[PDB]
Amino acid sequence: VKPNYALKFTLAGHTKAVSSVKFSPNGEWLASSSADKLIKIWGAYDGKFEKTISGHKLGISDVAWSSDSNLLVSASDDKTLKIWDVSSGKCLKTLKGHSNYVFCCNFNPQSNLIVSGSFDESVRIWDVKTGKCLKTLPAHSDPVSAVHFNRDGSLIVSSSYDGLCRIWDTASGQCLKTLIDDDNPPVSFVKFSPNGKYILAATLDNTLKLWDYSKGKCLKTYTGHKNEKYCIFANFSVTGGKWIVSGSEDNLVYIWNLQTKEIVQKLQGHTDVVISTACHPTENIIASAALENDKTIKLWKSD
Amino acid sequence: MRTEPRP
Repeated sequence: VKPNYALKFTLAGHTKAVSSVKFSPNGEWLASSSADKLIKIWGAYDGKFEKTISGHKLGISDVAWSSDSNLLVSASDDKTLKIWDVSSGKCLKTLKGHSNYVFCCNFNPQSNLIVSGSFDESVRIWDVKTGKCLKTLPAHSDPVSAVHFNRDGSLIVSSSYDGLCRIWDTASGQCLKTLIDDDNPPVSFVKFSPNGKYILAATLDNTLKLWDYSKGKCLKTYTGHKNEKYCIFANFSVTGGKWIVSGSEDNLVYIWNLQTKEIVQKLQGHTDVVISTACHPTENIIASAALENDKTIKLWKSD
Repeated sequence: MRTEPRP
């Protein structure tokens, strides 16, 4: 099969570059973070604006949802993370500890924990209820690009400009695995597959890679896009055909066939680098976001 | 900021 994504809506509102877009686990909403220091919520199916959330002192590089679609966590250059009640827009907690910009964040599946990654080279695990830092991992020797929990929260995967992807035991804080291929390009993003068996990693040499975690081996490689300067989000699209989706520094969204590694579609519309892509939990919908010269989020749909 | 490029 091949996808046939088409633009349906363009969401406008941010006054500066958009950094991350994420659909609610319930499928109803889309949250967006930006260098304008705000988070905005939008309807996932119509792109209708819903609300704006504020409080950060500096720009936000990432946002993440709780499993019940009720809470959101944000990561900022103000060196803090914030948890928010989406229904009210109120900040429930401000997590402090990082000594430099917080770049990435995610809740575990139970959503009692939040994992964070910073330019301070650390990965931290926090208690959502109290805001306390439960553990600080000396994870890398360079800025941490991404952090993600597996399906049961037993593991955390991390990536860095140091060229490494590492897997950690949530409970112990021990490093269970370090993955690296032949070359050591900086790693700009990482995430577990939805079944937790595989890991998708992006490197700043215009390459995406699929890894079997258990075997510690690279199974697939995806190329064609441009990615050498920015930490762009990538995803597994599993609602229809099995695709790998990513942003690109050529202003396009790329979609590849997971098995053949062929590019099946390139989505044109943005006027600047596509920094983030998100795939809808149940429908064949992709959300895409772009940098300063564009400032828009776009919603695409396929059969 | 993720919106700013790597030097």
